[PDB]
Amino acid sequence: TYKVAVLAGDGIGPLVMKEALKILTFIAQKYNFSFELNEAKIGGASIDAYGVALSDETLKLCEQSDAILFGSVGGPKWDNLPIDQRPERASLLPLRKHFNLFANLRPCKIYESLTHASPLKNEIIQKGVDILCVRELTGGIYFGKQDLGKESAYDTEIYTKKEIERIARIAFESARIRKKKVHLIDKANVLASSILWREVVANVAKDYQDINLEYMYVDNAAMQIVKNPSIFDVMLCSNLFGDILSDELAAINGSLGLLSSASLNDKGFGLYEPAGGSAPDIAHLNIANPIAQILSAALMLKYSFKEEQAAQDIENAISLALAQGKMTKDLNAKSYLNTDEMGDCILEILKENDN
Amino acid sequence: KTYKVAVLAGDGIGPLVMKEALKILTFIAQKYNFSFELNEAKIGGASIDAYGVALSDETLKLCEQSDAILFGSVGGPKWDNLPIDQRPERASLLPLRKHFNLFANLRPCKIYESLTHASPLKNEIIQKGVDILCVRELTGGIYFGKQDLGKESAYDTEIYTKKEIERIARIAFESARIRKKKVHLIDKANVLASSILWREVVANVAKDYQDINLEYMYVDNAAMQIVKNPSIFDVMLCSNLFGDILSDELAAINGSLGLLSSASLNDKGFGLYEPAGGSAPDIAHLNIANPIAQILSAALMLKYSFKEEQAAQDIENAISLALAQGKMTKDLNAKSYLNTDEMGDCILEILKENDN
Repeated sequence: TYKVAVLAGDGIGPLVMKEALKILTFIAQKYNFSFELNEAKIGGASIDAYGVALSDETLKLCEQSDAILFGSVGGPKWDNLPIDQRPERASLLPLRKHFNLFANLRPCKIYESLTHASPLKNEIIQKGVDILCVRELTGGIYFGKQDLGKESAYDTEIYTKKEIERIARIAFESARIRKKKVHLIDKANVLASSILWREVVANVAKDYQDINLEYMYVDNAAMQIVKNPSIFDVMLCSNLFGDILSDELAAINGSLGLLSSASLNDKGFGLYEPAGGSAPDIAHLNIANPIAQILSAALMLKYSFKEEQAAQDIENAISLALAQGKMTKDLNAKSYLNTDEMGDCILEILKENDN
Repeated sequence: KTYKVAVLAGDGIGPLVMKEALKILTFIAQKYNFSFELNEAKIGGASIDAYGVALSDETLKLCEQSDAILFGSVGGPKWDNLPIDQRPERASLLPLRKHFNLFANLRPCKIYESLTHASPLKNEIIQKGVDILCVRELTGGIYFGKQDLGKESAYDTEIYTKKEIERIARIAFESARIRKKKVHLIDKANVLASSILWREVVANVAKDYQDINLEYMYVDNAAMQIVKNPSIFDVMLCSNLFGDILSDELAAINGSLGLLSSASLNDKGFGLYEPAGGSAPDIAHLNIANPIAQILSAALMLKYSFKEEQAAQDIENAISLALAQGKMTKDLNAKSYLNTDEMGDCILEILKENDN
């Protein structure tokens, strides 16, 4: 059994989660493995029931699971609580800390059928953009010693070998099952901490002689994402640099509703969620794009459960659905499918290819 | 009125494109009834060959004795093998920037309507018109703070003073005043203490510039907006690190490297003005290099060191018009192009045609 804590949350979360569960249920059937999918409240849902955004019983469920499939949290009903009790701050941050989720993986794949929605000219991306941004979450400038004075202020970009090594291993493991290339993004021509990155990564790379390792400065990487992004496979970044480039990658993608995120530790545990936010203003309708949630469930199969073919099947189903013109309102305003119709479309493609 | 300019044309294409910038400036001086004293000196590889060093004491003294430096390009294969600190670029620009306290780098990103095809952004993204000025602080922050490389740990320090922030902010607002009256301060104030200080100091500088719209934007959002919606920007005021990243992103969206210029300024009107691109050694013997970046550096020098705003504008409009007429060098149109001297002459002829 693969034990999944399903925390769908608020607003569109339960509605899009229903579609991901539909797809995973089929996948477990096809591959003859079992899911235990324990749904539990998180966020606003949990504040209503239990008075807090993350209950002890829900935390313990997560500890007993192999991964967390997370929806979205937050909405107007709870916007008036004390800041520290509000759904998002009180759910995701403590989970990341509890489970030492030090690595964020955000794919940037541009689907041939949605090339028009990228802000980049079609000729720039025509070879195919398929990138994975791997960002360290625990180290560097966001956590180093800092001081605000009246006349002077500083912050400290500090990293350890332990921090670099564990994120580097995540990146190479990804590259192994993608296109076998890692670009280490740094500023080694001036930063001592970037020099340490290169030393540690080059040493980790000895275990991964099948992977092509390249180094690129963060300023050149900001250029290349605009000028020639098809070269990238895995992009390994520090916390600060990843925070910047992951947004740039989102921007070149063009289809925000398809973007997913995995926050992983070093033991195969992850929290998998759509990149986008709540969408309270469409929560009562049946139009939200479920593809990001479904793609989060694929990432969970690939990275927490090592069910690579199952993941691939889901991804190929989405590619084919989009290639057939089957899309939600955010992707095609003139001709679209409702959330449940989109889920069913994907399911049917999975069944059509199950021979 | 005599404006004294140290002309340091350098290596490769530098001397060839400089000729065209001097041609345009000579006409501008005639039209506006002022004079230039142009003193040419060696820099970079040329200077290493003649004097053993990339910047000679007499060339340094000449600069001190001038009102601005109009710089070409330095570097080439011949000197690529020297120690890193002695190579033409490092050994010319860095000492000059230090000597003259050139703490502000100004890089315009203007996409010409006739060259929209050359931007990697879809035409629809940029169609409203992209005209941005990146203002990057050069003396502070993480590149100069305390750092240490250990075996198990390493750090660098993003440190800024109020003095550093105030001087670059003033430069940005003064630019915004004569552009579109908008500054975006690019920071990470939700997490960096140094960014909080930026916002404090900049908001205080802003009191003197009540005609300018000041907005704040996080660096990560700025990296997105340059791709998704760049026409919103006028002046983009950045720290050293953030400017280093976003200036390159802006170059990327621009698409026409041969048109890009740079000014490095202090607080007293002195500046070093150069093309953003390199010395293009492999085409140096030919007559095809794009002189427009060099000419645009000359215009920036007029605008910012000599306060000859209209003369600068006249050069910029002459370029716009030449491009709009399809008159371009090989790098911009491979099928039908003008040689370097023809391009210069074309711009000159447009300047004369509009001199009524």
